[PDB]
Order: sequence, then structure tokens, then C-alpha cells
Amino acid sequence: HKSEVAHRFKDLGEENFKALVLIAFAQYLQQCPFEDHVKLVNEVTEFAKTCVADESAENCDKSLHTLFGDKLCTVATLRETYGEMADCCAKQEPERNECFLQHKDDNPNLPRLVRPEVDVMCTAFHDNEETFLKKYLYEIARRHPYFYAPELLFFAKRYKAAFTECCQAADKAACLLPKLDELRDEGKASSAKQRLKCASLQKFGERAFKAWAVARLSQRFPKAEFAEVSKLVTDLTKVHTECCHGDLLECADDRADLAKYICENQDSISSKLKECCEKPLLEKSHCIAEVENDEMPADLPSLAADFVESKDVCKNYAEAKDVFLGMFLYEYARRHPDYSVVLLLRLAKTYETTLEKCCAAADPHECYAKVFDEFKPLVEEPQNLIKQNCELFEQLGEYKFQNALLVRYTKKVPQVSTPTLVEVSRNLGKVGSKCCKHPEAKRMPCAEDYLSVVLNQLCVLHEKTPVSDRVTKCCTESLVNRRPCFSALEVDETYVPKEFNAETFTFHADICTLSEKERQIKKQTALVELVKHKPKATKEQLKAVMDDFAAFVEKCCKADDKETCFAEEGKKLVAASQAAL
Ligand SMILES: CCCCCCCCCCCCCCCC(=O)O
Ligand SMILES: CCCCCCCCCCCCCCCC(=O)O
Ligand SMILES: CCCCCCCCCCCCCCCC(=O)O
Repeated sequence: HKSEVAHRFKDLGEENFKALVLIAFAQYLQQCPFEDHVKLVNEVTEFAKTCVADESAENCDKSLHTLFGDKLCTVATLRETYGEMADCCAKQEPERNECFLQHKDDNPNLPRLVRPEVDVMCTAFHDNEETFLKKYLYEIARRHPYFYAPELLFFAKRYKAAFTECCQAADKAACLLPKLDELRDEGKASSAKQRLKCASLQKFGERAFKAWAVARLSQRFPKAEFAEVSKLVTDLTKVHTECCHGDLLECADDRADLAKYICENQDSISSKLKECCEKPLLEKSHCIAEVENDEMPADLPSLAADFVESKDVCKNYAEAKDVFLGMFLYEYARRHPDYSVVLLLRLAKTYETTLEKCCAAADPHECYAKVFDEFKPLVEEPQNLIKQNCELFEQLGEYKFQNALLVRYTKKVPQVSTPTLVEVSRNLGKVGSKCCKHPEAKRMPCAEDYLSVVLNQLCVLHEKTPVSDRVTKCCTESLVNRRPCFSALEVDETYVPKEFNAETFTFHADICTLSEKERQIKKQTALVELVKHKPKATKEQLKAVMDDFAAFVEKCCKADDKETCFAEEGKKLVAASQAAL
């Protein structure tokens, strides 16, 4: 490996290389025009080829950080456009790179991306495919600077396929749109997840992170052994640390290494790991990261022997507390891939707590004798919540279910913005659709996956615009209590009903024209406001008032002279309803 670029150019291949150089440059110099980045990419790619032909060529020996930072610094409009960022160019390489990560803006001053009409895209996709997709890769990159390049390039490829496929179907829109919607949600899910771990790591430090990783790695590699798990948990923690920092190169290298490791010692980690290991450089770590839980050895002891029924428990504990507890997690985790990771941590913490008290008491072994009895309620709590909510989501579909929640949460935290309460209840409803379709054994892990982001998103908003100490409490609690905290919120009997507003419960015929999506959001916002106005109304009373409305919109969007039925019949409703409630 005389040349670093030549070597990466080779593993990566021209197509992927160019794409990644584009993303890398876009995530840094986020305010430079596309045509400019394209020039850079062609320069670097030309240089890289030069080195593939002669590893001895000028500058081919330099590092990726030196070449990258060197290219960034050549931009003549740097100072004028970026300013301070241009002062990094004065520093020595070591510090230069670090200076750039500092001025790497997360969430810049750029306009939201409006999605064109399927036919304009498709036509753009035909007359000129590379620059169509490159310009958009560029637009997405500059807006998500901390989004792991490769994982972004992965989505890019999926977008290209949607166009290749759909842009050749009689009814493109009916094809394309549903795909552009799924990918967007996935990209948005992916992004929130990444931001969410760098948050956890930062807030709760390495210990909790490691605890989290142990439980997760064990559920997936049950056949693996604690020594291997800890190994990976350590390397994994280094990786996340480095990737969160935002240094793509270091982060990439670290991931490539970790991937090679897992694959070589594959037989020692998991059986469901061949595919990923046969895949090319770029998709290896990504593949492994999404891997499925291996089947757990069918011959495995009872935690009660090595953790409860034993003596010398406190000795093994006091000898190396965290390692012992990590052993409890690894043991309990590989036996329960049907538990959420935080439920596992919830158990480890309960265990740690009794050990601390019992190992200090007269007859230890007897003090912590009935420890698993304490685990019981901690497990059924999330189990019942899931049973409860899926038993419900079944009867009244996604929309109606979205409405039951709306009523539920609006009543718990009325001070929240109506459009916010709609967004959350809307998301939570989709979680029900996504997860309730799974058998009991895969539900808890599913809910946790989705809720975790929703709950974090939820908390970020409250941060900027506080509204309730209660929400703040749950938001600033341990990630292990976060959800159960929210689940504990009660009806706000302090809240003072908001003033009746005729304008608020006044609807026109436009609703008949709007899309199912808009019709819903419209009626949904009305429901929130209805609860905000008469919060002490029964679920029965609310149903009645909601049925009259169902009829109202119908008997009005199917009526001669549409706008009077909405003005005349509406007046009646609001009048009847006021009296009913
Ligand atoms: C002029 C120098 C530019 C530097 C070249 C662009 C950086 C591309 C290197 C990224 C390689 C990523 C390898 C995949 C790692 C993984 O498995 O996650
Ligand atoms: C290989 C060693 C990994 C370390 C494992 C540590 C086990 C600790 C288990 C307690 C749960 C940690 C939850 C963090 C939230 C909190 O601080 O209460
Ligand atoms: C901008 C601030 C947002 C505040 C909105 C608070 C709405 C409550 C969200 C609760 C979701 C957590 C799921 C708990 C499930 C349960 O009810 O048990």
C-alpha cells in the first residue's frame, strides 16, 4: 500500500469512488454550487487514477486527510463564502482536519427540498441520468453532513432503482411515489437513529452505551462468548465515538476493520453471517449491522445457578463489578431476543441494586434469594402495554387508532401544540401498524426501535420550546426510564379548558377536494382542539360528537349546493354538540 488513494480507488471502484468523493466534499463545503463540486470530484478522480498507474507519482504517498484537506483549501472563494473555515487552511494538517470538523454545520440554512412531478423527474432521469442523480445526491449530502457517506450512498442506489423501474411504467406516479415515500421515511429513520446514539453516548457516557451494546450484541450473537462480546463492545464503542465526532475517514477505516474482524472470526460469532462477509468492501459493515439474530444454543443453563442459587456470587461481583454485571446482561440477553434492550438494562440495574444491598448484609445468599421475583413486574409492564395497544389497533384501524391516541395524549399534556400532538399521535399510530403485524416474540424489540426515535424527536422539540415540566422530567431521565416515565403521565386535571372558538369548528367544502391525507389532518386537528376545549368529556361523549361529524361531512360532500350544507348544517352541529358536551 504505497498509495492510499490508489488502494481505496481499487477496492471501491470508479463509480463508488466518485460518488463518495462528491458526498464527502458536499458534507463539508455545503454552500458551494454543484458545478463546483463536480469539478473537484473530476480532479481528485483524475489524481487517483494517476496513482493507480504509478504508486510513485507526485503526492500519491500522502494520506487521505492530507489530500482531502489539501483540495478543500484550494477553493478560491473559501474565505468569502465560508470565512473562518478558511483559517483552518493556515493550520498544519494534524489540526487542519480537526478545524474543519468544528465548522461542519449540522442542519445549515437551506430551503427544504420540494419533490417535483413524477413526470419531470422521470424525463430528467432519461435525458441525463448521472447529473440528475448526482445533483440530488449533492443536495441531500449538504443537508445531512453527519450522515455516514456510505449509508447515504446506499440509499442513493435504492433511489436510482426506483427511477429505473418506475420511470418505465404506464402509470409512473402509482409506481414511483410509494417508493419515494418509503425511502424517505427510511432515510429519515436512519438519520434520527444515528443522531440518537451520538446523543446517548454524549449524555450518558460510555458505561451505559457499553451496557446497551452488550445486550444488543448478545441478542444477535447468542452463540458468541462473553470474551468475544466484550471484544466487539469495545471496538464498537470506539467506532461510534469516532463516527459521532464526524470524521468520515477515521470512522470508515474503523468500520472496515471491525467488519474484517467479525468476518474472519465469523464461525466464533454467528452462523447467519456468511452473506455479509461475502459482500464487497462498502456494504460489509452495513450488512453485518442489519444482520438477524442467530439461533441461540439450545443447551443453556439457568441464570439462577450462576447468579442467584450460587454462593460466591458477591465474591465474583466485588472482584470486577461491571464485568460480572456485563456477564449477567450477556447471559440474560442471549436468552431473550424478544425483550427490548432497555428492558434488559432495566433488569441488570435491578440486579446491580440488590447485589449492592445484599452483598453488604449478614447472610448475602439469602438476601438476594428471591431476586428473579422482582424481575417479573418489570417484564409484564411493557408486555401488557403492547398487548393492550395492538388488541386495540386491530379493532379500529390505523386512522381510528391514531385518533384514540390523539384523545389520550391531548388529555395528558394539553399544553402541547395541536399540530405537534397530531404529528406524534400520527407517528405512534404507524408504529402500531409496523409492529403489531409481528408475532409476540418480535414485538417489544420493534416498538423500542420506533418509539426510541419518536421519543427522542419529541424531546428535542420540548427542549427548544418547553411546555411542561412533566415532559421535561421524562426527557431528562435515564434512557432506561424515559418511556416508562411517559407511560406514567396522567390526565392533566390542572389544565384550564381553552376558549370556545367558532372559527375553529367551522369547516368548508374544501375538505371534499383534499386528499385522504389532508382530510385526516384536518379532522384530526379539530379533534385535538375539541378535547382542548372540553377535556372532561367522556370517551362516549366524544364518540357521539364524532359520529355526528362523520355524517355531517358526508351529507355535505354529497349535497346539491355544497357550501350551504356546510354553513347551515354546520351551525346546527356546533350547536347540538355544545349542548351535548
Ligand atoms: C483526495 C482524497 C479524497 C479522499 C477519498 C474519499 C474518501 C472515501 C473513502 C471511504 C471508504 C469507505 C469504506 C467503507 C467502510 C465501511 O465498511 O463502512
Ligand atoms: C463488558 C462490560 C460492559 C459494561 C456493562 C455494565 C453493566 C451495567 C448494567 C447497569 C445498566 C446500565 C444502565 C445505564 C443507566 C443508569 O445509569 O442507570
Ligand atoms: C414538543 C413536546 C412534545 C410533547 C408531546 C407529549 C405527548 C406524549 C407522548 C407519549 C409517547 C410515549 C409512549 C408512552 C406509551 C404509553 O402511553 O404508555
